[PDB]
Amino acid sequence: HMQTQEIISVTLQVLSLLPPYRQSISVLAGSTVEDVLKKAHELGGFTYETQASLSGPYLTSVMGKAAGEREFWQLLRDPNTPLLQGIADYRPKDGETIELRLVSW
Repeated sequence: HMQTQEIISVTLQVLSLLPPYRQSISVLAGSTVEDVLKKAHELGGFTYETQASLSGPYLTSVMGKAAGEREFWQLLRDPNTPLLQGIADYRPKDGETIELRLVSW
């Protein structure tokens, strides 16, 4: 009995930093954003940190830049669409661009 999975490509981008980060990342369909970040780190040149919360992990640092007071790393889908899901819940689609943006409130 055969079994199959699709390999998709997700573009990960961070424009809140100089220099900006932008890379195409290959993962299996069904991977979460957190799986994309893990693969980006394995490829080299991407780092991040997460912390636990009652609703799952969330980003506290991206490419060495920690969110400060009244700031957080926001997850968006290109062009400018906030995703109201955590990194461990959102499952990107083939060809999607995922952006991490440091925002203050």
